[PDB]
Amino acid sequence: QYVRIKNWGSGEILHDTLHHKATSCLGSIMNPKSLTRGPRDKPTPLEELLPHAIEFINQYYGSFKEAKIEEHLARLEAVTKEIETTGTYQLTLDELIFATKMAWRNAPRCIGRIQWSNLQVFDARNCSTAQEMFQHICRHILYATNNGNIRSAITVFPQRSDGKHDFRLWNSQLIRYAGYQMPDGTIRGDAATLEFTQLCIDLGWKPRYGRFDVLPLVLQADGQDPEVFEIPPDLVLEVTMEHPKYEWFQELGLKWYALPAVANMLLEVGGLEFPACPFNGWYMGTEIGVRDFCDTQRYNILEEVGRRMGLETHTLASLWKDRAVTEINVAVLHSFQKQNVTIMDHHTASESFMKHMQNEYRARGGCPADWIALVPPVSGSITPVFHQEMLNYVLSPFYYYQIEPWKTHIWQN
Amino acid sequence: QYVRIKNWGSGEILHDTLHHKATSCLGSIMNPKSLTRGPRDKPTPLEELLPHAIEFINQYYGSFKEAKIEEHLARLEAVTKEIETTGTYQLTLDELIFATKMAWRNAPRCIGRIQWSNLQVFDARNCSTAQEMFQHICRHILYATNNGNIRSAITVFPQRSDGKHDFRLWNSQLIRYAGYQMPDGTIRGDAATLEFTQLCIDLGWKPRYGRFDVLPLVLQADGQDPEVFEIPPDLVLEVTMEHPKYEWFQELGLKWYALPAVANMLLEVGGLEFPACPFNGWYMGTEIGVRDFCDTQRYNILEEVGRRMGLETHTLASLWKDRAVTEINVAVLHSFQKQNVTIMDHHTASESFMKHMQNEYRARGGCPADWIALVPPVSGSITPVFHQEMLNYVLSPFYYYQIEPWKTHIWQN
Ligand code: HEM
Ligand code: HEM
Ligand SMILES: CCCCCCCCO[C@@H]1O[C@H](CO)[C@@H](O)[C@H](O)[C@H]1O
Ligand SMILES: CCCCCCCCO[C@@H]1O[C@H](CO)[C@@H](O)[C@H](O)[C@H]1O
Ligand SMILES: C[C@H](O)[C@H](O)C1=Nc2c(nc(N)[nH]c2=O)NC1
Ligand SMILES: C[C@H](O)[C@H](O)C1=Nc2c(nc(N)[nH]c2=O)NC1
Repeated sequence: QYVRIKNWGSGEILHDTLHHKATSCLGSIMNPKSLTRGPRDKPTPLEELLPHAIEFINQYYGSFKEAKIEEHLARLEAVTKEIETTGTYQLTLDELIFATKMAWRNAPRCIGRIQWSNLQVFDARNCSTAQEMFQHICRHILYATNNGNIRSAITVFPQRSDGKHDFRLWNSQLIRYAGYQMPDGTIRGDAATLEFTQLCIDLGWKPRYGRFDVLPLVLQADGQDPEVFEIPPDLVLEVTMEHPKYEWFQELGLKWYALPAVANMLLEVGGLEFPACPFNGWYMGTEIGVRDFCDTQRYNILEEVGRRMGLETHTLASLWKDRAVTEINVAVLHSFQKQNVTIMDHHTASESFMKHMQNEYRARGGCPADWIALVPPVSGSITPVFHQEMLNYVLSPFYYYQIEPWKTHIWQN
Repeated sequence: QYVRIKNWGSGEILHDTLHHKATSCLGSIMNPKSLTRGPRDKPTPLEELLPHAIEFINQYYGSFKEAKIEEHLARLEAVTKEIETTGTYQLTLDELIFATKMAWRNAPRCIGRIQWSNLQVFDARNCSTAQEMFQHICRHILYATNNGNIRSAITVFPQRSDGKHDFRLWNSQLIRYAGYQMPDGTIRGDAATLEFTQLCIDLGWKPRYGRFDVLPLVLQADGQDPEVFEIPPDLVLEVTMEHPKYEWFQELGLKWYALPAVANMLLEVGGLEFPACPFNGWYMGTEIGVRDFCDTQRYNILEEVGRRMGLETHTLASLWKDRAVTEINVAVLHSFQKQNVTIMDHHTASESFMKHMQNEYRARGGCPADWIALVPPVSGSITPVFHQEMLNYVLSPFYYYQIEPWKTHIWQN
């Protein structure tokens, strides 16, 4: 019945039974179709909706310490009637709160899941215009940032009705820097955002040609054309990069935003789909220090830092790259701490996740996990997660990927 | 038809068609059953054998630049007759050589595959006793070691007949250190070899209770009980660990063997199975520096080195572990070079593999690859392999895992 997984570090064994509740190896693929919930042009067929809704209501009430069968039966009936008379249904605030946390709890690629129960939920299901979306997002950014003392939060916009009136954030993240192709051929800023930066420009946004220009929110409300909105600067908290030992580090003129917020995912719960539900947590050092600053396709500062440290940047076997990326990682952590901005190093995060995984098997017999995503981009086997065998599966509620909005959108004018 | 994979580093796209020729996500599991070819007590059914044999003969002749249809048809006929009259068949030396290289070429977890064509093949298919196995292995170790100038080689023992007369090396590797549970409760040597060390002791071997005691070869010939054989010390080349800057590093008294040799895998080719075919290449630095020296379940020297460097070994966020493992990696590389022993750092190995993958798609439309196994244990995203999307599939010829011999063996006395 159960699948056994071994922790080669501690030798411990765990029994997975949770995978039964799930829905060439292509595990290396970035955004596979199996994890992508696309568009629709017709309401969810009732045959599919009702069963999923019942399943979720049962899950909701089954999660209480003190069972409430009286209210449980009443809810099952009311949901049925609502679907019967309207073709869909509305979740209660508590059900939604429950759904967002469980969906987080069910995110296989998330290493910060020990925090699953601490989540502020902003109910924006009554939203209707792009301007209103913008206001909600600003309130979210402000709450979440909290002047460095980062707080996890999520904002839930209206659920998909027929698929023709979807609320969508065209941005990948709430805060992200622009990338510009310069006249001299060089790339300025975030090379990974070239295409999207151009889109913002095509829509009206004015390019400032800097290394760290915060991109605007491209908001789609009620299925209509996306509108551009500059994020008010006071809301964007940044951290200037300094090294605790190398004074020349600040001469690099690097910085990064403090708020990590996924803006384009879809929340599936009880047959319902929320195409717009931006959420955030706090940063894990290696995200900035390794991916943002060291990927060749991003800011690519590795060679510059190595040369500044006076390393043999011309001989790979010298391991100058290993020495460089570490000082950069140290810079990021040191900077976020000096400026009182929440952040967690990868070692502490890894240990934190192991503890979580342990709690999850103890509590529900499993923990969906994506090894490829969970193992940090540096010092892999130095972290306990590397030696932990994992099972990857899709539960419900769940946070799905969506097809790029500009690829399936039908323009008004 | 084809599957597309993206290299997020260079942006390059590749089309995989090779996967068509192959035979919850459990990709994180160490040794899955899908990659394990177990024991048998009866010959391979002819229905299965002939087709696999024909397929391989076609592959063999189809690999020549100058087609030789005259000899090809003759071989197809002869193999058929041999299976018809004997129940199995013998590969020609050239076919075996071809099979060992292709099987290597088909190893998804191997990062040194650009070297696939440089492989010495020792034909020991006429072997019959444990003593003879021992002699072949010694010759292999000696050839492969070549006083530091490591050469890749493989020794092919007799193929499985009915499964009752299998040739098997009970060892995981040809050269490996013993692990001892000491009287005071502490573990000496390689903690990962405790059980196997005890087995050698039970079979007659004398424990020397040192930190680096080379284990004996436990050889099983013609299906009979395994016999113990001490590896002649002159044949075991070792490297004393020194750091280019820290004089105190040699005070750690560390060392490692120079020869990485997998001893327990099974070679499948054209329906045939060779349960004993030890092979070797040369070491990749991180194997010793990171796994051997830094895994908690192995030599676990990380904290000692950190404290010697005067680091904040009591504060994870200081990233002392990242600084320590790097100096150890540097020590290993520096030591192997100073003592003129072949070795490759992980960065160079990664670039080497990317070039290989490129050559493989260009040549045959694919390259079976296991991301989890290919990405180095440190500085993951600093290497190009991390950003390469991969497809994992089983081709033929292939090197399979086998069930632990002590678990399925029937003792004589
Ligand atoms: C409290 C702090 C948190 C930390 C430190 C954390 C950290 C991370 C990291 C490092 C990743 C991988 C990012 C990447 O490389 O793509 C990730 C992914 C993810 N996290 Fe968390 N997380 C936290 C909170 C949250 C919250 C509040 C939610 C949702 C309510 C969440 C949902 C997810 C999801 C769905 C992914 C996958 C995103 C994708 O595949 O692109 N996380 N998180
Ligand atoms: C020329 C130098 C070579 C290098 C540097 C190299 C390196 C490696 C490394 C680092 C691994 C992973 C080891 C582990 O962590 O378990 C590996 C695995 C493997 N290599 Fe290579 N290799 C080389 C030659 C060979 C040769 C000559 C063969 C076979 C003829 C081969 C067959 C394999 C196989 C089958 C595996 C998988 C073993 C397992 O899953 O336990 N390699 N190699
Ligand atoms: C048509 C669908 C019928 C579903 C039957 C649901 C019966 C109620 O289900 C009950 O809910 C309680 C929570 O209050 C749980 O504690 C109980 O374990 C569970 O059996
Ligand atoms: C019963 C199985 C019949 C198999 C038919 C094999 C026909 C020969 O096969 C030929 O072998 C040549 C190599 O010499 C290749 O170059 C040719 O492309 C290939 O068609
Ligand atoms: C190709 C491969 O899927 C890609 O490089 C991966 N990206 C990521 C990863 N892990 C995380 N956390 N985030 C990533 O973006 N692992 C590897
Ligand atoms: C649990 C997980 O499968 C295990 O930690 C893995 N071991 C290894 C690995 N990769 C290599 N090359 N060798 C290993 O032993 N990746 C991860």
